[PDB]
Amino acid sequence: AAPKNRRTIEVNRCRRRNPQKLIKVKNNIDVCPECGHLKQKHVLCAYCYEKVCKETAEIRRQIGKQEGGPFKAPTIETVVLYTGETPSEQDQGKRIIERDRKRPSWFT
Amino acid sequence: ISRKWEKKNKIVYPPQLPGEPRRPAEIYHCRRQIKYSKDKMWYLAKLIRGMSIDQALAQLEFNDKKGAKIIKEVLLEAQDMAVRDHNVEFRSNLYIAESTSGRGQCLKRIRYHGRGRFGIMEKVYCHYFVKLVEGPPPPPEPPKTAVAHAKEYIQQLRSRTIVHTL
Amino acid sequence: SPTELTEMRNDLFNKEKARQLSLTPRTEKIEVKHVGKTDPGTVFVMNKNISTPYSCAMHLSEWYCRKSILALVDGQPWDMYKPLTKSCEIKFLTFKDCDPGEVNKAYWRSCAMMMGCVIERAFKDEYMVNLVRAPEVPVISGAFCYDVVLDSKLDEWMPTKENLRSFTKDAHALIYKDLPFETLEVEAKVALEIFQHSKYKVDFIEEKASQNPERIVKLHRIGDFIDVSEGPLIPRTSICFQYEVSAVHNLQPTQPSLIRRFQGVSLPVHLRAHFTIWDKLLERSRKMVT
Amino acid sequence: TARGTPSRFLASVLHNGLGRYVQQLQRLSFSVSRDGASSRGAREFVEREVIDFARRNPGVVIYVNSRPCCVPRVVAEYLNGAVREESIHCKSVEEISTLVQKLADQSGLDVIRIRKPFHTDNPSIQGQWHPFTNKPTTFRGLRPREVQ
Amino acid sequence: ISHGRVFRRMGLGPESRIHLLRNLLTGLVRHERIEAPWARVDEMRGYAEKLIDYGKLGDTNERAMRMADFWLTEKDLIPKLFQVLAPRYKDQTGGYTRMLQIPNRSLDRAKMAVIEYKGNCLPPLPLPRRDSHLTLLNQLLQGLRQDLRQSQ
Amino acid sequence: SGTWWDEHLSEENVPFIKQLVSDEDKAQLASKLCPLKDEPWPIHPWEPGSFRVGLIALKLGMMPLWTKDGQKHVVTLLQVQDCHVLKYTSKENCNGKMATLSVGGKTVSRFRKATSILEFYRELGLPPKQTVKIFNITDNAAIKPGTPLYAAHFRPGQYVDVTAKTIGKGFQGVMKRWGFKGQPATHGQTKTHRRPGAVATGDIGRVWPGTKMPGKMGNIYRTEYGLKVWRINTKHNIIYVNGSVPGHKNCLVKVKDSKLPAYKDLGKNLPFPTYFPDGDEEELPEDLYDENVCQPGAPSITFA
RNA sequence: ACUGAACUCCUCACACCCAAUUGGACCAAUCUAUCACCCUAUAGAAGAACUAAUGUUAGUAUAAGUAACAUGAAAACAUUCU
Ligand SMILES: [Mg+2]
Ligand SMILES: [Mg+2]
Ligand SMILES: [Mg+2]
Ligand SMILES: [Mg+2]
Ligand SMILES: [Mg+2]
Ligand SMILES: [Mg+2]
Ligand SMILES: [Mg+2]
Ligand SMILES: [Mg+2]
Ligand SMILES: [Mg+2]
Ligand SMILES: [Mg+2]
Ligand SMILES: [Mg+2]
Ligand SMILES: [Mg+2]
Ligand SMILES: [Mg+2]
Ligand SMILES: [Mg+2]
Ligand SMILES: [Mg+2]
Ligand SMILES: [Mg+2]
Ligand SMILES: [Mg+2]
Ligand SMILES: [Mg+2]
Ligand SMILES: [Zn+2]
Repeated sequence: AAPKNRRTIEVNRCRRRNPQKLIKVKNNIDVCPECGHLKQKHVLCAYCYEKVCKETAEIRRQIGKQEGGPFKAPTIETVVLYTGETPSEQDQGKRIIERDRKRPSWFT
Repeated sequence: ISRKWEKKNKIVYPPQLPGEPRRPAEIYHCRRQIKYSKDKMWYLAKLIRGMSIDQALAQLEFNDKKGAKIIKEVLLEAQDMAVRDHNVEFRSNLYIAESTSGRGQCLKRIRYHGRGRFGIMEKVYCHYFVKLVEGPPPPPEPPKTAVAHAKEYIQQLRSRTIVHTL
Repeated sequence: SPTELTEMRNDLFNKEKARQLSLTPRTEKIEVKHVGKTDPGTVFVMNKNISTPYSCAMHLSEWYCRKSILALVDGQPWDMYKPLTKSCEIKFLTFKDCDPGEVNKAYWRSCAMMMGCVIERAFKDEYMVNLVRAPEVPVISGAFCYDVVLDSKLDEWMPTKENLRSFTKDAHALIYKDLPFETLEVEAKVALEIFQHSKYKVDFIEEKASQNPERIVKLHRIGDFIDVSEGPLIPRTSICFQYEVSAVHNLQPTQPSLIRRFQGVSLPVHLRAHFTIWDKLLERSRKMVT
Repeated sequence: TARGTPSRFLASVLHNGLGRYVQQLQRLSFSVSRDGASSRGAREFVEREVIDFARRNPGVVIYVNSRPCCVPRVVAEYLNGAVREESIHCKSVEEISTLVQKLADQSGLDVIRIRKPFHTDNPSIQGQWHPFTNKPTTFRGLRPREVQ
Repeated sequence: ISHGRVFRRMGLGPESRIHLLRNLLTGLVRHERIEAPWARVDEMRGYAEKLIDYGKLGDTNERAMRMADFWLTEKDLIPKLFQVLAPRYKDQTGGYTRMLQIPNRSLDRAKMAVIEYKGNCLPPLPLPRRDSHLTLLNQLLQGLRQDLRQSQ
Repeated sequence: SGTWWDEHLSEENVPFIKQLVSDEDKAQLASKLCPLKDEPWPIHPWEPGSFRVGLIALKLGMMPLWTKDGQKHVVTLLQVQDCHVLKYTSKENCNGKMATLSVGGKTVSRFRKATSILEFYRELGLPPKQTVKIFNITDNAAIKPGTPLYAAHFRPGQYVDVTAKTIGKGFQGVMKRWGFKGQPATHGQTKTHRRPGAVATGDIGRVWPGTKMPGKMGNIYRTEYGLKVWRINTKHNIIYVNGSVPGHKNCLVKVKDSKLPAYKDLGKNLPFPTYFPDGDEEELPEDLYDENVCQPGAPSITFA
């Protein structure tokens, strides 16, 4: 079917600008106590998560170097190590991954 | 094309006498030719329309719409220049005075329908405008009380005249 | 007469504040470094005896001002609205901090202050109200308390539940006004000019003057009411969201002079409890605390 | 049109007629040209009428300018401070004279719709009607269906 | 009408549904932590937990081997399942996987969840942490607890 | 900002608060198990024209039940859970011909309830109930608020009316909502198989109000009239009622005496104000049965 | 008895309510001759006036932010899987 008459600006302005079609204010925002950036509650801090994922990205890169080719996932557990630290007695008998930097504060 | 909004930052007022209220600082800023619909931009403009800078940046951060990051940029640019050039003491004590989107210049392409028929498609562009006023944001007008309704009704009855006499 | 007394004390407070303001040669730029976990190495170039931790906060964001309750200046608790003295390291303290020990202490100290404020102006002039002090009480204890001496006429007089609800709404009114807790640090003498009428405040001032190597004492003003405090307070009254004056208890060895310990419990706006949980907290504050 | 335009109530300046009548026209400013047909009609108005007109009403100050112009005009100023501009242009001496008379016998109040024709400051003598005029009175002022 | 419909329709049909979930599961086994759309993470999550229980049955179980064969596409992960993952979760009876909501995807604006098997080698996810016991409210509640225990 | 009850509680306090509020609901239920002992209202003997209070029951599920004639009757099971009297309103105040009794249902959490409602229940001294329904009663039927109610309130042979919200089928088409025939599947029939027909007559330039057309189906109150009560389990407070009852399982129904003309004056022998177990006049057995019902654990039925 | 028109009277004013058609009094703007000289005069000329042709060109609306369109998965982005 086809419109029988042009809708006026006022009619349209009532459609468009009612509270239903408006953007609602979010009330669940907070400050990330860790980094001090803004995070939504119920959601992980975007900054903090990026930080983790950049670290874990590099760890996965070192995993590839040592593994060296597809279909070579080991049958032991894994541990990650940084500059100036040694595997414990219980750490013995599992895969070691080395690093060229200091251990992060948040990663313990 | 007109570019009035830019020039608004070049207005110089003469120095105030010590016996005067401290004039709020005043920053006008915009972005032109945003590839986004002007009416779509309106909703985001309308949202931040009366809030403080930080509170607007907060609201804009978690907003999913495309233009939301664009407005965030404009606001941060405006805040930066406010402190640097417009002699604003604190960056936090700014609120959005007016937030407006205009139609920018548009192009026309063709859309190919069935049979031989076609239509004229428009690559939509728009501008965004903002104004920042130094100081705490204005407290919203309180909702009208029963006593206020009553008060004004009394006023209204008292305004009656005997009509079409001397 | 009390109505003239209150305004007299204000004029005296104001003139000392003006005196302390005037001895500052124009403005000296002090440097303050942010030693917080968040946004590190920020340096604020502040006015010497003008700028506050609040002013530093409001350089950063509204999130600081909204959720900053105390300051550490060289690792000492410091009022939000207290003007600085010298270059230092500054960090801000919130309620949801890991160790909010200092923050909790400051909160209760402030609530007790405003309870004393509302009690003073709750009774008619024919009766005598005498505020003595607010003792230091652990937050893990029932509630905050202020000790009061009333008139000999009201020796038999015990407050009813309706009277308690009356105080409740009265203190609530104070919160609604949203009054900043102005602070002033002075020598003992000028403070004695402020409080010479009540001996119960005279000796308390003398106590603070003696314990400190200098004669420095802290006076906290909430709009009009001046009171002697033992440490830093909360910035504004709005911080409180729930506030009920729970009970009044008579102390036992009070044959020479009766002591009435007013007790009430409060929670700040950031840490608000559900209806049921607050109710059980009121129950505990009804118990006499030592 | 009445809705489409503003309105006023009937008035005078400072209760004109009450004590003594005061002519409201205060100043007249005639702009004429030495040459050119537009000002021709006006030119001979200054030949004859201006002089005797000025004698007739000593209250009005008349200024004649005599400078080049394509349209001759007259600026009427009133006591209250209204300014009325009228382009005499190509008008005969007689119809210019009628204009200048029409200006001189009016006030500075604007010509819009004038609502009521009549204006009283004391409309009643006996007392304005109210619902308790011509309604009788009761014993002890008792309302209907009173208990006692 | 669809009350108590448990599984959510996903791919271009039930076969595809399984196939997507199997791919997700394969990834998670290998890498131990994976970002994917919130619905799909939630959907796959259950099958991930059920896989550890089959893994707990051991190499010797022929049924469990056939299951692992189907659900792991890499075939090198099957030893890892049985000799790494199953031994790791010996104590716990359940609750091997954790899921969290992270910021929405940039391109798509989709809800995104990270899922990880617990006790992995990787850097730990920023996790929601309840406020300290020293907070004003917690101290007042600890006060009430003291009252009740010391009353008797 | 919005705050729920857990926002600011440590891991140590959470279990403590949970157990504390659990204790208090148990304590509040414990207090009110002796209605007659606590100062009650006058108890009036039944006279014709009188109406008593009802109950709020949860629908557990459905079962078969057998009669001696050998016929199978399906029964629905209704469990009376934490049913209490809430408020009494006089005939004057309610602006009705009958006085009114408020009855509460399934016990629910305090943390998810409204401020004022929490206040109301505090004054009563009972934990918050999920549903509330109002019963129209005569003056004699008045019961002091706080008084618990039991399934033995009803007895076998009694007919009841049952109202609940029906099962919600959301936006439905005309065919499943109104049982419209629809159009054939073959022989042409282009894109019309389940469409409503002609809506209205052409002469009228509108559509009559209350016409049947596609819309939201179910999720509305409906009552089933004159359901016989076959059986009462006194221990679990189970009512067994004939046939089908509206709404899903684990929903709350309102059950009262039947309104139908046939059973107008049948309330003579039925425990008038309510059944009071604390009275100890006669201790009611584990189960109560109708005459016709075949007892579980009775010898196999012969038609001899 | 009263109410009740543009009829009639009243105070002023008077060319100032028919289609096609016919007669008449003026006049916007433009150019020319001569004036004028913050926008006019007297005449002579003329592509000399648009609320309407499914008019022709350009711009922007309505329908409408509607219909419609689009990228297999995970990841070290090496690779692998469906
Ligand atoms: Mg073609
Ligand atoms: Mg278009
Ligand atoms: Mg799909
Ligand atoms: Mg069919
Ligand atoms: Mg066809
Ligand atoms: Mg078909
Ligand atoms: Mg008439
Ligand atoms: Mg006539
Ligand atoms: Mg006539
Ligand atoms: Mg001409
Ligand atoms: Mg033409
Ligand atoms: Mg036109
Ligand atoms: Mg057409
Ligand atoms: Mg058309
Ligand atoms: Mg046209
Ligand atoms: Mg549009
Ligand atoms: Mg539409
Ligand atoms: Mg579509
Ligand atoms: Zn963070």
